[PDB]
Amino acid sequence: AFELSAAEREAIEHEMHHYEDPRAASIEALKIVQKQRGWVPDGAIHAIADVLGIPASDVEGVATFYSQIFRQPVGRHVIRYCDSVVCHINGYQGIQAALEKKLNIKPGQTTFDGRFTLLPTCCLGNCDKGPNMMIDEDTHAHLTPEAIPELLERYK
Amino acid sequence: ATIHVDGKEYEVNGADNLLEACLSLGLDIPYFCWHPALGSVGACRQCAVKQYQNAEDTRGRLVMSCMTPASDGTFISIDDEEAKQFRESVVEWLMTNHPHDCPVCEEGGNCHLQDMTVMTGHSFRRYRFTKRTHRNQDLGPFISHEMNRCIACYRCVRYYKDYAGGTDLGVYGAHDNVYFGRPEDGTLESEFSGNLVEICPTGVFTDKTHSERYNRKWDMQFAPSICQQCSIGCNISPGERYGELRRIENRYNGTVNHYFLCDRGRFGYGYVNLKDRPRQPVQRRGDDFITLNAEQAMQGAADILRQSKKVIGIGSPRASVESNFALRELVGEENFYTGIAHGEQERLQLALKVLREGGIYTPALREIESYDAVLVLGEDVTQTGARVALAVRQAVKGKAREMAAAQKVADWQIAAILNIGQRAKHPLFVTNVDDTRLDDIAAWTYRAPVEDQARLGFAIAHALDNSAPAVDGIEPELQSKIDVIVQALAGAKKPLIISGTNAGSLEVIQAAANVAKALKGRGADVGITMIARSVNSMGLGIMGGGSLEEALTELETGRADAVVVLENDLHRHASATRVNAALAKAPLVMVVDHQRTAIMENAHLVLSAASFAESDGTVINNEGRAQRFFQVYDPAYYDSKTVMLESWRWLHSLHSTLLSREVDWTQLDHVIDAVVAKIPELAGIKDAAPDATFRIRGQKLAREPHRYSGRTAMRANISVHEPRQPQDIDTMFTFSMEGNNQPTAHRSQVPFAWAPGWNSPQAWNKFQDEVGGKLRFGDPGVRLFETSENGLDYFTSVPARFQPQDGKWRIAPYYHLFGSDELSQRAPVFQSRMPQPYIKLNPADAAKLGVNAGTRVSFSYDGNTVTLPVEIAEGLTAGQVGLPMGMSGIAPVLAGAHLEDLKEA
Amino acid sequence: EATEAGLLGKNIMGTGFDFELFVHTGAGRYICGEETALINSLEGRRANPRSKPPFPATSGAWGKPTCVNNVETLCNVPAILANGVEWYQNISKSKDAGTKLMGFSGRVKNPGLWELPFGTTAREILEDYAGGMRDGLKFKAWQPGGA
Ligand code: SF4
Ligand code: SF4
Ligand code: SF4
Ligand code: FES
Ligand code: FES
Ligand SMILES: [Ca+2]
Repeated sequence: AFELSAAEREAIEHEMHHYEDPRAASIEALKIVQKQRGWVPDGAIHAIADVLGIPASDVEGVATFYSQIFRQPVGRHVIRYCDSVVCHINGYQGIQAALEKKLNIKPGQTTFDGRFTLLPTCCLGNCDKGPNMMIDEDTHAHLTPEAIPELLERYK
Repeated sequence: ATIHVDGKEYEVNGADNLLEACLSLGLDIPYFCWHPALGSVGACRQCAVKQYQNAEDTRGRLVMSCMTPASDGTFISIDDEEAKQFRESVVEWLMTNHPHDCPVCEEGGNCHLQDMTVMTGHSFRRYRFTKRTHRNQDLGPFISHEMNRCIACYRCVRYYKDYAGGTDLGVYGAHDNVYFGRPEDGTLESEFSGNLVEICPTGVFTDKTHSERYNRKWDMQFAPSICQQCSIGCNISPGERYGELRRIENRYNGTVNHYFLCDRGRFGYGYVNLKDRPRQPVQRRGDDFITLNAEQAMQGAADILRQSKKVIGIGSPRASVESNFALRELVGEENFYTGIAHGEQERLQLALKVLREGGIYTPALREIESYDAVLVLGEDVTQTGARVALAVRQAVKGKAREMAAAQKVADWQIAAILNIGQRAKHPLFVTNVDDTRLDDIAAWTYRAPVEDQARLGFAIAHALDNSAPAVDGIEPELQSKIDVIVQALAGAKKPLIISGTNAGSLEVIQAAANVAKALKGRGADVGITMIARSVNSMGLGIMGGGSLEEALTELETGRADAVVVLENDLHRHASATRVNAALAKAPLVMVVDHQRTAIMENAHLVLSAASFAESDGTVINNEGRAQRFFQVYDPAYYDSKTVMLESWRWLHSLHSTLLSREVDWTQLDHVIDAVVAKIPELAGIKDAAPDATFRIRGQKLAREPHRYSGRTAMRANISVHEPRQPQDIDTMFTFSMEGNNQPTAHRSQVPFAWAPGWNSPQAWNKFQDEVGGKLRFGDPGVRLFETSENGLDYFTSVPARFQPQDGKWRIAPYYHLFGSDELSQRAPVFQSRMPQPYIKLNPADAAKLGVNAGTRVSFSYDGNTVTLPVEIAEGLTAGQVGLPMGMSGIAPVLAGAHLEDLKEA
Repeated sequence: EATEAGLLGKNIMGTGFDFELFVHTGAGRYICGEETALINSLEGRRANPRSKPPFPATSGAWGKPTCVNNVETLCNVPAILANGVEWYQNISKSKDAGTKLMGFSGRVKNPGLWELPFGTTAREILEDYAGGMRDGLKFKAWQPGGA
C-alpha cells in the first residue's frame, strides 16, 4: 500500500550519513515522509524501519512520542495556535474562540473540506509578541480575534 | 558491606542495589519496575526508602532503593513515616486509572499490583475523576491483551526487547497515554513471549490458553515437574483443577531455567487434556474392544506373553528413566530396543561420548550466559532448544556488561550498561542450512549443507590447532571468514561450542568436538553444549539398547512374536509402511501409552499409561542432569473408572505377573533403587530428589495452597459423600493442603511459590538465598557425570563438500518451535500457531522445475507420494530441498535423507 | 559560509583540528530540552531522560563523552576568549560573572529582551526596560525564569 519515493529514500540516506548510528535519523525520516505526504501513514512506519534497519515498533514509538509527527491524516494547512501561559495572559482564548467560530471545528479536528486542521501547540518561543499562531511554516504574532477571518483567507 | 536498616545491622553484598539486598534479607519493600533478571531503571518510584548521611542523622532523604548501591556503612529506613507515605502515594497514583476489574481479571489472586496495594496499606479512594481507557490488541493465540490494567512499569518492553531480543513489542505515546503493545494486531513473534504473563505485574498480558478454562491460583493443585517438550529440562509447576491440566507456571531453578520458559513448554501442554487419550486398558478381541481393569489386563497380558517365544520391548525418549528400565527388565536386556533410529542413536551416543568423555565442561543453562564467544554448529537452537538461544543472547550482551564494568558502572544499572555498550557484543557464529532467529545478533551466519558446516568446523579446529585434520578445498573468502572466527574464538576467555543431534549429521558433532578440543589445548576455559531431541533422549542414550531397525528386523523375520511398545508412535523414527507391516506380522502388540497413536489399531492390548502430569519419574537433561518430575493429580479422583497408571508401574506389575502370576503395584523408590543397582552410570538419579519418607518436621509437602476451595463440593455432583483423599506412596508430596510449603523449609522441590503478602510470581524471592540467585537450600537436580580427566582424540573423518546430484534432493531439516515436537503439536492451541506445511526450494531449483511460489509439488519418499506447496528459500543452497521436521507425515528421521521424483503435481 | 571560509571542516586555521557541525531539528516535545532526554532524542529514540550518574561527560551521546550547553553559554564563550578573564570578571560586581539576557513579558508596556549584567534588580527591569504594566493594570505576580 505504501512505497517510499526515490527522493524520500535519498534524503533519508543522506540524513543517515550524518550520524554514528542509523537509528538517529528516525525523526528526520519521519519528518521527510510527513513533509512529502502531509502525515505519516501506517505503511510508512515499516518502510522507514526497513530503510533504517531498526524495528517498526521503534519507529512507531518515535512517531507517537513526538506531537509534530502526525500519525492520523490532517488538512492541507495545520493551524497551531499557542496555548501556554504568556499567550494565556495575552488572551489566546479569544483567538481559539475565533478559530472555532470561523472553522466550526473543535481542536484536533479537520474541516469537512480538508482545508484546515486546528491544533493547540506548545509555547512557540515568541512570548514577547503574543498571542502567537503557526500556520504550516509561518509564525503570526500580535494576534487579534478580528484578524483571523483575514489571516485564514490567504491559505487556500 | 554493612548496612543499617531501621537500626538493625545487616551484612550484604556491596555490588547489589539496596532493593535486592533488602529483599534477600527478608525485608519487604514494594516495587514494580525492578526485576532480578532485568536490572534497575527507576521508573515506578515505588521502592523509596529513607537514606541518612550517617548514624547521627535524622532528616535523611528519600532514595530509590533499586537505584542505590548497598555500599558499606549505609543507613536506611524502610518503615520511616515519610517513606511509607510516599510509597502509599505511588500506589494511589497507580490506582487512579486502574479499572474495576479484579473479579473478571485473570491476574486476580496472582497479581503483584494487588499485593503491593495491600502491602502499602492503601485501601481508601479519594480520587473522584475519570479513568483513562485503552483499546486492546490481538496478540495471537497465546497472550491476551488488556491495556487498561497497565501501570506503565516498562517491564514488558525491557524483557521482550532488551532481554529476549524481540522486535514487535514496544511502548508508544506520551505523558499518561503510554501504550505497551505491538505496532498493529498480530501474533507476538518471539519464542519467549509467554514469559510476559509472569513479567507483567498486572493483568495486561495473560495466559489465553489458561483463560479459556480459568481458575484462580488458590484453587490449583500444583506439582514440581520437568517440561517434556524438549531436552533442556526446564523446571515447571503444572497446576490442575477438576481433573484437567490448567496451567504451566515457571518453577524457579537457579541452575537451569531461572525465571523463563519458552512458548513451546509454556503452551504446548494441551495434549494432556485431549479426550481421545486411553483412560482404561483395552484388549482387542476380534473386531471388539473389551475394556479391562488393571488386574485382568495384567493377567491376560502375562498369559499371552508367557505363551510367546521371544518378547521384545521398544522404549522411547519420551518415557522416563524408570519406564524404560521397567520395559528393559520385563523383556530382558538383550531384547530391549531404544525406539529411535540407527542414525539418531549414533548421533546421540556420539553426543553423550563428547559430553562425558571429552574432558570439556558442559555448562548448565544458567552458566551459558557467562561465556565470551559462541559458535553454534548445525543446531537451530531457537527452534529445538529455545532457552539455550535465550541464554546465548545474554552471553552475547556480556560484552556490554564488561565494558560498563570497566567504567565502574554497577551491574544492576542496566540503562547505563546498554548506553555504554551501544552495539558492541560478544562474537556469535551460527551455522545452519538456512537463516535462523539468532542471525540478528550473530557476528556471522553460515548457510550451507551439513557437510559444509562440518567442514567449516573441521577447518576452524585445524586453524586453532594444527594437530587437527586439515580441510582441502576451502575458498579464499570462506577462509577469511574462518580466520575471523578463529581470531574471535582464540581471544575469548570462555568460548562455548554448541551443537546437537538435530542437524542429522554425525560429522557436525565431530567437528564441534574438534573445535572444543582445539580450544581446550590452547588453555581456554572452553565449554561444549549438546542439544538432544527429546526430554529423555540422553537418559535413553545412557541406558542403551538396539535401534528401532533391529527391532523391526526381529519382528519381520519372525524371531520375535510379541512386542511391547512403550510411549512410542514409531512413525517418527521409521517409515510408516515398514512399521505397519512389522506390527501386523507380530501376533501380539502391546502399546503402553498415554496418547492415541496410529499403531494402536494394530495393538492387541493397549495399556493406558499416564502422562507427565499423572506420573512420577526421572528424566535426563541435555547436559546430563537427572531431574525428577512429580505427579500433579490423581486421574481417578473424578472419574472412578479411570485406570491410568505410571508406565513403570504397568511394566513392573506385568513382569511380576509374568514371573509369579501375582500383580505387584510397586513404589517409585523401589524402581529407582533397581535402576541404580543395575545401571551404574544412572546411579546419580537417586540423589535427584529425596525418597517418599522425606518430611519437613514430620509433615509432607503440600501440592495445593492452604486456601484450596470446594473441598466438599467439587465432586458433589458425582456423589455428595466426599471421597478419600488420594494417597501418594511414591513421593514426599501429598494430594492435599495438609502439608508444608514454607519458603524456609529445608528442601529443593518447590511445587509453587506463595508467601503471605506475596501471591504473585514475585513470591519466588522468598524461596531464594539471594534474589535472582539459587534456591535457598540448593537447586534440585544432580549432574550424572563429572568432567573427564582426559579428553578424546581428534576425529579425522573430514567429509567432502556437498555435490548436488541430479534426480536426488538432500533433505534440509527445518524445525519449528510449534510443530516439531510430537506431543506439543498434538495440542489444540498449537494448530492455530502451526505454520502451513511448505516445501522449501532454492530459486534456481524452482526455476529448473518451472515451479513458482505456492504451487503444489509431489514427491515420493519410501514409495509414498505426498504433496506440499512450495516456498522459495533464498538462503538454502542448490540441490537441497527444505522440509519441516516432525509435522504431519514428515518424520524427523528424514533429516539428511535424499528425495526422489520432485515434480509439479 | 563558515565551511567555505575554512572556519569549519578539516584542518581549521592550519592547526589540524577537524570539526563538523550539524543542525538537528526536533519534533516538538518539551522534555527534549532536558540534556539526557536531549541525548536520547538525538540518538533517534523516545526522549526519556536518563538517570545520573553516569553523567553525559563520561557516557553521553552514543556512549561517547558528550557535553551539552545552552545557546547563550556558547555565545558567552567567544567574548571570554577574545577579551580575557579579567574583562569578563570586571563587568559585574556580583558572584555571577558576565551578562545575561533578561526581559519581562506579558501585559507590560514594552515586552522584549535586553542584555543586562547580573545583579540587576527586577523592579528596574520592569519599570525602565519593560516600561511597567500597561494602562489600567495592577501588578500582582511575576515569574523570574519561565514556566
Ligand atoms: S491487574 Fe491486578 S489490580 Fe488490576 S484488575 Fe487485575 S487483579 Fe485487579
Ligand atoms: S503492560 Fe505490564 S509489564 Fe508492561 S508496562 Fe504495563 S504493567 Fe508493566
Ligand atoms: S526450552 Fe525445552 S524444556 Fe525449556 S520450556 Fe522450552 S520446550 Fe520446555
Ligand atoms: S507562551 Fe505563547 S509563544 Fe510562548
Ligand atoms: S523498583 Fe525502584 S523505582 Fe521501580
Ligand atoms: Ca504416583
